[PDB]
Amino acid sequence: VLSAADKGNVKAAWGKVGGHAAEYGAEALERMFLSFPTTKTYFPHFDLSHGSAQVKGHGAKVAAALTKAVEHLDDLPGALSELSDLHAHKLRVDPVNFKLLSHSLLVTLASHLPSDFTPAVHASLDKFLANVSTVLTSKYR
Amino acid sequence: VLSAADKGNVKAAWGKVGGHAAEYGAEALERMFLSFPTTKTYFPHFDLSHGSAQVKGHGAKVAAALTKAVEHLDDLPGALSELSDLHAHKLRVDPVNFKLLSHSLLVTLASHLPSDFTPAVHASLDKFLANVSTVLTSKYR
Amino acid sequence: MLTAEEKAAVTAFWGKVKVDEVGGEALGRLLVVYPWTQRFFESFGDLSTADAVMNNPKVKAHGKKVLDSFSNGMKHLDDLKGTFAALSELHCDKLHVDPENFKLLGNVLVVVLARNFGKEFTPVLQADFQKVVAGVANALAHRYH
Amino acid sequence: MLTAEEKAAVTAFWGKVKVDEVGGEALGRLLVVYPWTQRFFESFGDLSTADAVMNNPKVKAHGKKVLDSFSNGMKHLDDLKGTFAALSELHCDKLHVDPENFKLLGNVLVVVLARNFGKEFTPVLQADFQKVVAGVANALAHRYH
Ligand code: HEM
Ligand code: HEM
Ligand code: HEM
Ligand code: HEM
Repeated sequence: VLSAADKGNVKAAWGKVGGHAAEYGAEALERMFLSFPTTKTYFPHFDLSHGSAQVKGHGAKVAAALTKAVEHLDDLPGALSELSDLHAHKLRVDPVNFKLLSHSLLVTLASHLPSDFTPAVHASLDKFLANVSTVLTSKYR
Repeated sequence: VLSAADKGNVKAAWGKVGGHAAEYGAEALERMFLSFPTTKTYFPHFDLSHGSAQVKGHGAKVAAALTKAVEHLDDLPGALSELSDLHAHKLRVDPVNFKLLSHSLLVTLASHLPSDFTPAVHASLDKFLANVSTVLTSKYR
Repeated sequence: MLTAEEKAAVTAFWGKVKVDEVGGEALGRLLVVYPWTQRFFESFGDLSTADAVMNNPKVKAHGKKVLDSFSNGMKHLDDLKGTFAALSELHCDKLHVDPENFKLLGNVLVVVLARNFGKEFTPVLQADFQKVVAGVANALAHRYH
Repeated sequence: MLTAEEKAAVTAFWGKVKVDEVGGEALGRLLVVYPWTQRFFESFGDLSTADAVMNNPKVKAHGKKVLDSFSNGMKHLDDLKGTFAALSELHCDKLHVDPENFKLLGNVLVVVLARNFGKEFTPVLQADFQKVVAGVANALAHRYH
């Protein structure tokens, strides 16, 4: 659970993203693949080339789940239960990777929302992505 | 987050510890200071040499905090509040240190309760200590 | 480290970086986002709120100092373990900073560079900078073993 | 990397370690306590229960090799890097295991040693082992940084 101030900042921030959420989620993925090549290990079935329609598509789905997590900020464990089980039980994603994806997201957000990415918003978003990470790796920690 | 099976293993193991709690709290601290010297910088006012009355006393306090958490496993946030304020707001303890104390505790327990220290118990205890760590870490995420 | 093409891209980009500003913003954000880090800078006076930290004079000054070390490591990109040897022992043996924090500051710097350059901070240019940041963090940490 | 008397204290205690038993317990416990480590052993068969993992022949057999690798490192306590250079290429470039996991396995081994040896695994003796563990973990990780 985030503080009411934090929840306020996340919602304000995601509002400015608006109809760009899928473009930003796909970019966050490209940046994660380039900066941290080990993550590619989880998508051997994907075409990872710059501009891949697979990467674009998946980025839309990633952004969709973040939007749903935002509209359900007071019950993250409940809203992402199916996703929790996919990542923790069937995919066995190492927790380290969630920090890399969270970081790539913050860099993407920071470059598209210069004035909105204030220190307080930054801290609020970091806590949020950390809460989401914590939820997705629950079948285990 | 702790499942019912976990809550069951943690309660079972702590019941075995019993009156040895204070002692194990002291041993865990001694192991931590010896194994990870950097943690000593948080205790400039303690005599950290072997057998110091300040380490015993303090281990007894740490063991008491944990017993309390074991009795209030469903409401860790409510039970460890004061301590969260202290470790996060006041002391500013780097969250890496909590991993180091948890490891020391697990090591201490393993050497005094070998028959009881099974793989499943080790795993539940590990989750309990991480959940406790996350709460004392609450004032920052 | 880095290939020669990477090194050239990184070097040219750095030319536009106002280190006096970026540095202050990076350290301030590190102190706001990861609160425990303030333990090492209590001497800077007031850090109680995001704005007190960001507008704190010693924070902006020390930030400039941290960034200058970076510019200096950028001119010794092949001998990072050597350039930061002294700085490593200071932070490790005299200051007692956990190495994990070197990675956190490194990442905050990348986010700050991203907020200040927007479009120009491309996914490939960021990949290159992540390499440098990792290298610098590892050089600062070698005195822990 | 440690003094010569510590090195002797460690090597002396390593003599009483049954690598067949301890090795399989440690790898097994690694797989149980940190379940994400199982995706690397999906070919070892059934790892659905703590009982399945602990009783798995491939786990017991593989755990022994890891400790032999550990016994090998005991004998090369200075150039830990050169000893594990062949394994570093295996884990880093081939399997793509995150470095954080070498640390977890080393920590799980310390817990396993404490369980098997009781009070003989004193605080001061554990401290030395904690140094060889980070050493092995760091060497295993050098092909990544
Ligand atoms: C911010 C955290 C993350 C969110 C919100 C998220 C969300 C998603 C979503 C929405 C899906 C599609 C699920 C479905 O179709 O039902 C998915 C699948 C998947 N995720 Fe994540 N994810 C996250 C982190 C990670 C991390 C850190 C990795 C590892 C690098 C990863 C690896 C995968 C893989 C391999 C798949 C399956 C791809 C496929 O076969 O279609 N995810 N994720
Ligand atoms: C599961 C983890 C921990 C528990 C349950 C715990 C518990 C406690 C308790 C019960 C107190 C005494 C509070 C009082 O009566 O005033 C305390 C104090 C303190 N703790 Fe922790 N603690 C934990 C982790 C840590 C770690 C990882 C560090 C840093 C290495 C730390 C550093 C301190 C310091 C510096 C004090 C004040 C000591 C004094 O002034 O006497 N604690 N802790
Ligand atoms: C990863 C990048 C880092 C670099 C390149 C760096 C560099 C430096 C430099 C050059 C100084 C000396 C400045 C002077 O001569 O006045 C310094 C001092 C200091 N640094 Fe770092 N640092 C880094 C990370 C950290 C981190 C993460 C912390 C811990 C939160 C930290 C805490 C300090 C402290 C307390 C001092 C002494 C302050 C003083 O003398 O007034 N540094 N650092
Ligand atoms: C830090 C201690 C470690 C040591 C000393 C160690 C030692 C070894 C050794 C001796 C081999 C056999 C190589 C051969 O002869 O072909 C090996 C293989 C392997 N290790 Fe490790 N290892 C360590 C940590 C890890 C970790 C943490 C993971 C992953 C979570 C891991 C995953 C593997 C896998 C998948 C194999 C190949 C098994 C196979 O043949 O299918 N190791 N390791």
